[PDB]
Amino acid sequence: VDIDAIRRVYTRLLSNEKIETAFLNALVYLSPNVECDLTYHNVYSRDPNYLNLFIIVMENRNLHSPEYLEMALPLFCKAMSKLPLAAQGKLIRLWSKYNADQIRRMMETFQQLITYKVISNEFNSRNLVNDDDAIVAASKCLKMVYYANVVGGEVDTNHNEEDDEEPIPESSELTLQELLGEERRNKKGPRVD
Amino acid sequence: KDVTYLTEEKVYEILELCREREDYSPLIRVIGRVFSSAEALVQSFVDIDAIRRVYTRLLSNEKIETAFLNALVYLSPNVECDLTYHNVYSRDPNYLNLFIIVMENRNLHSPEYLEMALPLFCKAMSKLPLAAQGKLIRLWSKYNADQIRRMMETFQQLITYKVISNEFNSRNLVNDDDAIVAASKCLKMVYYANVVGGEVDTNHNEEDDEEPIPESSELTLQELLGEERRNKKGPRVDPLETELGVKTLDCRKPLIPFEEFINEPLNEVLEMDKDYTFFKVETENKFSFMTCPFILNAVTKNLGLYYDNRIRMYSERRITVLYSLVQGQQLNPYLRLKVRRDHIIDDALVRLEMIAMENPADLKKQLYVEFEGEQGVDEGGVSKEFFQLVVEEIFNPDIGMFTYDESTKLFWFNPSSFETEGQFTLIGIVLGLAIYNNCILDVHFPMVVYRKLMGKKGTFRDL
Amino acid sequence: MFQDPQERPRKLPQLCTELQTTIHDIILECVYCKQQLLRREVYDFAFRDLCIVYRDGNPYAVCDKCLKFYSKISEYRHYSYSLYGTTLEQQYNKPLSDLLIRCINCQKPLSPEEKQRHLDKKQRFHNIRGRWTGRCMSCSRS
Amino acid sequence: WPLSSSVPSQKTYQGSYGFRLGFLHSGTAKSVTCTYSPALNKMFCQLAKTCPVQLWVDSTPPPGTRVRAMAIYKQSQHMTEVVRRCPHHERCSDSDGLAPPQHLIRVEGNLRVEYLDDRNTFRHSVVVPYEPPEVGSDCTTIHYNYMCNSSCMGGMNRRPILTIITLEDSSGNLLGRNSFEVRVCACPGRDRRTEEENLRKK
Ligand SMILES: [Zn+2]
Ligand SMILES: [Zn+2]
Ligand SMILES: [Zn+2]
Repeated sequence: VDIDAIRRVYTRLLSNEKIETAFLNALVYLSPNVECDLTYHNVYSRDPNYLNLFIIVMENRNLHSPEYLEMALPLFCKAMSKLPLAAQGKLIRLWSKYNADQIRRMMETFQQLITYKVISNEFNSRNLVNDDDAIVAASKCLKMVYYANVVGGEVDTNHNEEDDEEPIPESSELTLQELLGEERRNKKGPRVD
Repeated sequence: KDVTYLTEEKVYEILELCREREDYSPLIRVIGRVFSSAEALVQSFVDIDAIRRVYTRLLSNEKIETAFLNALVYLSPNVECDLTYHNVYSRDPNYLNLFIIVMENRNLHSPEYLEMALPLFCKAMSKLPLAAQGKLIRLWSKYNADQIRRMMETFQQLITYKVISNEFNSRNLVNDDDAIVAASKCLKMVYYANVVGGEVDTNHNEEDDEEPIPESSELTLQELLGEERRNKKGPRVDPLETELGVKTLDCRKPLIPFEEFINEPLNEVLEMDKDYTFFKVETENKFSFMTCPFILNAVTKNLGLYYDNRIRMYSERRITVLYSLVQGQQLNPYLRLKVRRDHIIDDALVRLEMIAMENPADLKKQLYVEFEGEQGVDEGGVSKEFFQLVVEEIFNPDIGMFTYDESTKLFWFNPSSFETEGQFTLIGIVLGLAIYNNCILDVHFPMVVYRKLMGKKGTFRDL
Repeated sequence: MFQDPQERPRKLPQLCTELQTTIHDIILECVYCKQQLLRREVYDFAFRDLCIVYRDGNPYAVCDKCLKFYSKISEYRHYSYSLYGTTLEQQYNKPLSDLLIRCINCQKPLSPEEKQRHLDKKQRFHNIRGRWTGRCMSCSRS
Repeated sequence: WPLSSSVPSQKTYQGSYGFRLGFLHSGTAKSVTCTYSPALNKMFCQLAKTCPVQLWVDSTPPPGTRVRAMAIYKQSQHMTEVVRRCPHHERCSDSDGLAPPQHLIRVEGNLRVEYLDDRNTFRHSVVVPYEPPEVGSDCTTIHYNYMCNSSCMGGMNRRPILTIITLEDSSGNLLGRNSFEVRVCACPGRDRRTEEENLRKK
């Protein structure tokens, strides 16, 4: 949780090239294990501090340099994209307090990755982008940033809602709805994220 | 030209094209997109020779080597999940093909692999279910000695590398390192391949395990339970020995000497008191190297055995005290022998036999010797002297029990001895007591004797 | 008489009917102290699934104090190694429900509920002289 | 039904092979289908639910040895009566196997089973070949099923029954014998606890 300490530490350590390769080589080792913790051991449900790990890593400014894009960042995305919804909500709420340039940096960090993988791999009607774990994982991360951008903007919820007016269905569907217990349940909303 | 699984011919399609287009990136794209996938690999083939040809062709290009490495680092962590959570082998017994394919790579022992790729692969492999390990070990046992040596070396270098690279101390135990534990379990897999690949004589050399009947108290408790005829249960047997059906003691001659499996750096760092604890009490988060005895040198093993002996001696002392508290009877916590210098063999026999007959558990107490007429505290020196005297007296040709060979300077049992079976029992007990008390004896027996003690008959080759 | 070594009843209920008597009627000696058992102990001997010991055709049981005492001594003497129930199932290729395990303090066979408790509390089972033991509810609470 | 019968000897006899029985130690929860009481030497089980029995021997019996199960009423005034399946269950379609509708005991998983009627005493019995223990096992497990409830009118009618297990040679000569009481009931764990508590109270 000690954001500023992390920032100072990175600002001091990343000044040495030899140490940069060590961070990279540690991250490549870390992420695949974290994926197991989240997928099989539900570690976050035992310790809600587990999220600290991701916060610590994301404050690294060099994640968007190509050395990270080729392997380290993809693996980290695979791990992160498995976080349980409540954890994502905790993280997104934090990111929504960051400066626009920082949102831009995070957005760019994943945008470069999605771009890099789309450009580097040959996709066709038999090899779909939908089948690539790296791009899917990256997209789910980027979604996480996207909602941070949403929540970090100006939001007006209390003075602008209008009622959803739905046209009554044809008599046939009405009778089937009446034959079921749904006479007053005509309003259910579209598929919500 | 994307494809889901790979073969030698499919590879050749690209060897030619990459040379013709003066490029390697397409083949690298291919190999990465292949070898990062466990399923692709499992489905790709058993075709050992094809794999060997493929490696012999591909590893000739440096750019492609880094791609193999980078694919393996991606592959293994997923395979660990398959084995740990999805039991994939129980759905598809061909899953083992993956490991066979990877192990035929000759470059796994170069440092680039040792730092990350091989450790991860060991973590995955060491999780295989016993039946799969048995399948793999049986295959390896057909390999050439140099290949066993290579595989042994591949893991030996890793164990050495990790022991040297990491700082181990009484708070950071080697037992807590997944990389070394995983590597050791792999190496165990090789070790049994070496055993099964050697000369094994099982049908003409087994002797019955003769057990001394316990004291009346334990007998009554065994009678109160349904165990009147179940006195023979064997020591802690290794699961792999059960799965393979061959014991370490059955192999007369291995492909590679068992001593080469000893990892001296590891032995210099390993804390045996804690290992013995983990051997006795299973803990989910800690391993015990005593379960992998081939890797420990004789010093380290002896220290483990010494902890066993001392913990038992101490248990017998507790039992002595408990008996005294509940029934008032006063028993000696030591195996106190009192003997006369002019009758060492007789006094020792009568005393050890009365002890063995009245209470066979007493022989497991700490030895303490007193020469009748002499005065001193037996800090081991009196015991050592007692052993010297006994050994000298027993081997004297005038007693006729043993014949001495001038050529080898070794002693052997006299077939014509009229002496009672008592003296032979005594010398047997003395040897036991010497191991139990960590005292070296100047006895000179040929290897057959120690084989017969372990329950194996002497064969022609032991002459 | 039970002077036939092979053909004398082994379990107390059988001995009741063999002597045309009931558990409420029979009086027996403890094999170590030859003291008479309290009826409470006789019942427990039946509940603990123990065998009658015979000397010269005479039946003997075991009282509570003696059983606990000799069991505790046997623990101190022939302890071998301790495994988790899960590990034990794999070594014996059978589910713990089916495996024969007795109380280390009082020999009573362990119920599947008690076996489950061992798994729940991550407690190990002890091998003594080659037979497996655990702690029953009446011995893990004391 | 046969209205009279001789009384088979029920005395335990281990013989030259140490023949003894064993039972999987089961709990007393409401969900237990089968459960054994050493204090009562008694098996409590649900109708047509598997009751596992372990066979123990000191030495392997000769080839062709067999294991026979025969039922008698425990109360001496009824020991001359043949234990038969109660008429409502004798009339039930569930007797689709190879055992007579009047046979109370059936064996599960072994097709070498012989459902035999005693020519001289008319008693119903089930026989299987003796099979040595599996590799790694000390004892052989047989699976028995009781096809009628002990409370049944016109059948057991709450009278306790004793199951006698006999180890026999290929000709039927007695190599070993042992026995135990049975109660077929809808709630074994409950009934077991009840009878055990009644015993302890006495
Ligand atoms: Zn007593
Ligand atoms: Zn207990
Ligand atoms: Zn009925």
